[PDB]
Amino acid sequence: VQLVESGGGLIQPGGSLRLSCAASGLIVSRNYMNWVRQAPGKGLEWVSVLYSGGSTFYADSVKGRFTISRDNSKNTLYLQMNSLRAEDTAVYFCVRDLDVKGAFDIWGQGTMVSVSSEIVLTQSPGTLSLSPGERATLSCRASQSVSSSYLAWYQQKPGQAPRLLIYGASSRATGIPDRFSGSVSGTDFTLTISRLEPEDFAVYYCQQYGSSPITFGQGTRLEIK
Amino acid sequence: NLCPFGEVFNATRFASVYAWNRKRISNCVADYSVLYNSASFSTFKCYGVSPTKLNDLCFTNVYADSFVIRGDEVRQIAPGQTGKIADYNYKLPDDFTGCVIAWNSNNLDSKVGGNYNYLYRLFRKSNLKPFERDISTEIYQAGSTPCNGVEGFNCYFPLQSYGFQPTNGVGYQPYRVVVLSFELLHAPATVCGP
Ligand SMILES: *[C@@H]1O[C@H](CO)[C@@H](O[C@@H]2O[C@H](CO)[C@@H](O[C@@H]3O[C@H](CO[C@H]4O[C@H](CO)[C@@H](O)[C@H](O)[C@@H]4O)[C@@H](O)[C@H](O)[C@@H]3O)[C@H](O)[C@H]2NC(C)=O)[C@H](O)[C@H]1NC(C)=O
Repeated sequence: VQLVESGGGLIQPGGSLRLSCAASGLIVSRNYMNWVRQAPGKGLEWVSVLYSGGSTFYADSVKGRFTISRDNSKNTLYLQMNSLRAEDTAVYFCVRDLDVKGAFDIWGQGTMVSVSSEIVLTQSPGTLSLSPGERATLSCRASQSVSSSYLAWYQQKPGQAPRLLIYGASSRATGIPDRFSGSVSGTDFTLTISRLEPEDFAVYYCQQYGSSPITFGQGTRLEIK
Repeated sequence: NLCPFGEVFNATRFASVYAWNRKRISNCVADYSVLYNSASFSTFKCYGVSPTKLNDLCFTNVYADSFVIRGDEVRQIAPGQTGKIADYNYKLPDDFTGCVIAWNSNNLDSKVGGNYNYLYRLFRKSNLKPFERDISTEIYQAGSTPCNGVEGFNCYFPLQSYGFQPTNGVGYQPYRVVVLSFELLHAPATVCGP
């Protein structure tokens, strides 16, 4: 299974681009397919979704400018981007959503675009500095109540797409080691790494998908002390 | 005889939205002010009819469709809407004639640890037609490999429980919904007002 994006570029403000996402293994027309973007040095922002039955939804900031579509015969998802703004500068990821059955589990590698209300999730600390072997606790607090079925944790290493760790607040994704665990206590959603391995140093994002729009926390950078 | 709206509105258990219930009302008298006067209904939205005029006409058929959804989904039970509920569970027609009535049922339909009795359809190839009902449980093929009725990666049971919990925020709490459709055809008109 793979998603392969293309079509990004370095473009003048006001221009247009068309992003493509060629899928293999999953069928675009049968899935909740999304575009998610990440501005340089910033967090993740949901952009658009196309339902299997054809309904489309967009972030307020791109309404009337971007259009999501697909070509079933090419098993490809598209994002038409018109009237591009500096604030649209980001890496754009193609993503399949399983919602409460598995969250954002398949991500593409991303394509770079350079141009030159909602539940807020607050992550703490901004930077977490710890030694290998130690326990790490990462917090994510929502601006209003989010049921535990609709919370997920992601890990992102440099230059890579995010990777799903935990969905439904506490269900580990397939292949994730048991030293990762998720829990909810009050309005606090926590990720615990019981014994830090050197490969665990990364940026971690929480996500809620229970209220529209889908939103992400601003990220915690987990680094070596 | 009084129309049996009590059986619909005050039923102990409601249907899941994917398996939504329909009751035909006929051969009876109703006072609709009993419904529209009620401070219990957080949604009471009518299309093509005014609720204060429903008492003025004998109808040929009244249908009462009822089910439970999340509070944040009640907005999808309206003409012209889209989303998981409108698209794959219960679809009103674009020019619906009737009323949509809803109320919070947290005290009845939530359970400690989650109520798994109420389900919705998460996956469906295409949108429902208006008033269509899909109660199938065929494993849903999201990939290129056939599922052959076995769940796995890219092969999903298409329904999902809401898991209503009493401490959820109100947008995540269960709401009971009754959709009243009003028809007048060239037929006996047996559903009357006072
Ligand atoms: C399902 O069971 C419910 C519980 O019994 C039924 O609710 C009752 O319905 C009757 C008939 O309409 C009401 O009695 C009338 O009350 C009005 C005054 O209404 C005002 O107060 C109610 C609250 O009691 C409020 O919701 C309204 O906004 C009004 O401000 C009088 O004018 C009548 O003479 C008569 O006494 C009951 O008050 C009401 N009970 C409750 C707790 O709401 C309901 O009708 C049943 N549903 C069906 C379809 O049969």
